Amino acid sequence: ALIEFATVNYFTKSQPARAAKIDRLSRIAFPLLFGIFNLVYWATYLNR
Amino acid sequence: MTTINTHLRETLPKIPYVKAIDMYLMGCFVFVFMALLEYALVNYIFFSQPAR
Amino acid sequence: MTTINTHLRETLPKIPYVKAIDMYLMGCFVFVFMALLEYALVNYIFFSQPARAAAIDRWSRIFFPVVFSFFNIVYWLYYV
Amino acid sequence: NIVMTQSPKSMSMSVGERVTLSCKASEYVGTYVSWYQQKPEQSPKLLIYGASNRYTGVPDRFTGSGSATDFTLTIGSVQAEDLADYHCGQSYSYPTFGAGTKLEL
Amino acid sequence: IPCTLIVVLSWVSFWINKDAVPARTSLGITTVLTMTTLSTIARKSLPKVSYVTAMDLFVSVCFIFVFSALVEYGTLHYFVSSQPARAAKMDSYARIFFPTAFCLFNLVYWVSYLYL
Amino acid sequence: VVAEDGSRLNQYDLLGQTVDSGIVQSSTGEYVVMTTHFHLKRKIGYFVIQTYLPCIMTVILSQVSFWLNRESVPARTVFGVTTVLTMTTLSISARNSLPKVAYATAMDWFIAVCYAFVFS
Ligand SMILES: CCOC(=O)c1cncn1[C@H](C)c1ccccc1
Repeated sequence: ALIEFATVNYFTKSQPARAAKIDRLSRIAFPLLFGIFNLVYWATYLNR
Repeated sequence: MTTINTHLRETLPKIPYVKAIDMYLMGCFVFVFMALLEYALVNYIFFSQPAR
Repeated sequence: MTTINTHLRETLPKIPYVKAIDMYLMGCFVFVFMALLEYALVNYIFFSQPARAAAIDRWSRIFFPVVFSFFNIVYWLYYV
Repeated sequence: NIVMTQSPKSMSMSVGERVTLSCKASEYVGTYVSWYQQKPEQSPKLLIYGASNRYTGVPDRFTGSGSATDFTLTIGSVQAEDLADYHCGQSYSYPTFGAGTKLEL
Repeated sequence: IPCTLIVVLSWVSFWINKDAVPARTSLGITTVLTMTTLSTIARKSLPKVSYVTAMDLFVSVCFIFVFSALVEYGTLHYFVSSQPARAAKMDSYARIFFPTAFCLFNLVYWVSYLYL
Repeated sequence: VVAEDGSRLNQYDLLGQTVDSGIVQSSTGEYVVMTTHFHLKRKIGYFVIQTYLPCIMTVILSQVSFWLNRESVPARTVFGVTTVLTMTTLSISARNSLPKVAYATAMDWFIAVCYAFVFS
């Protein structure tokens, strides 16, 4: 998350389209990945 | 809030269930997190419409 | 500075007199607090006089390390 | 030196009433003040040792009340033979006696 | 792991724009605070010894690196008012000089302390 | 009697002894009990430098915020929140020393007043 913010700020004021695009994409990419990781972790550790 | 919790837990033993003081700290932390989320929501829709 | 003093004091007993490392930490905290108060003074008289702020900054830049080195030498001479 | 102010300096009471003598020390003397009865032409006889403890042979009308500094001695229903000097003396330090109270009728 | 991750946390400031002062100052100084706390823990692991080990050497080098990053940003901000192109080149110079120096130090340290 | 160099009291200060004799009554009989009190007087030296100095310094640091300009919101906000966090950590740490008693000591009153000042 911090690295994504750093990239957004680096691209801001020069290519704001790419910055806004990757921010609106990271608003969906991080929570879904965390949910998938939680499901996998809990499932594979409670089955045993 | 998390500092208060970490100081408190170092005294009590490893105990599974949710004590009463843990419930109070969780409620206070929920209120704090809700205040922070409220500010984030305000900052999201600030540029578009300051009336709301 | 406060957390350094805290991490140090957890090991020593409860002694009423002031040690040597406590004197050093008190001196360092006085220097940091005077730095912060100097900034407060700059920010207070910055609107009234814009050159007094630059004067105080240019003076502090060479005044703080001097007093710190003097205090360091006096402390290390009195204790060693 | 622990000074003992014994009061009153001279008091007279008739027969059959409760009488209270007081003895106040200067420093701490914890239950270590004795009460002696000195009849005329006689040597003092210990009445109340400790703070409130009757010596063997003392009637039940003499009784003491102790504290850290102030002490009292009560004689309920004095008789005709209870007329003497009454000296309090501490022993927590080197013993120093009080001035004594003359009992008259 | 936490020490090197704190160091790269400090390096992240080299990409944030030079106009945002509070962000970079907070980065640097909070990184220094976490670094000294972690050094305290690492040294608290083993008993009180008056010599220099190989772990506190590592944490001291990390502390020095964070100190260097903070003072580098300080000089950058001071020179921006005097000559901007100087600081503009200094930023991209540090972006290459810092990770290279860290990797060289890590290689030397690990080789020297593993094959000994 | 007390030896001359016989005092390992780091924090307290022995004033003097005070002996006494008494007679207690138990479930088995009536016993003689020799009582001895040692009058102690705590030294405030450590608590000053470890609680009263940081509390006063925090209060001063917090009241410094008034001399800043009104057009500087982040600085004054940082002043306030950091002073509150420091006061909270101090109120938690200082209480840790004493046994868990159910009344309020004097140091607790000082800490409460300093917290009220920072919040104000
Ligand atoms: C004016 C001096 O300030 C302070 O002593 C002070 C206030 N908060 C913290 N400190 C320093 C760290 C300290 C506290 C206690 C012992 C030694 C050093």
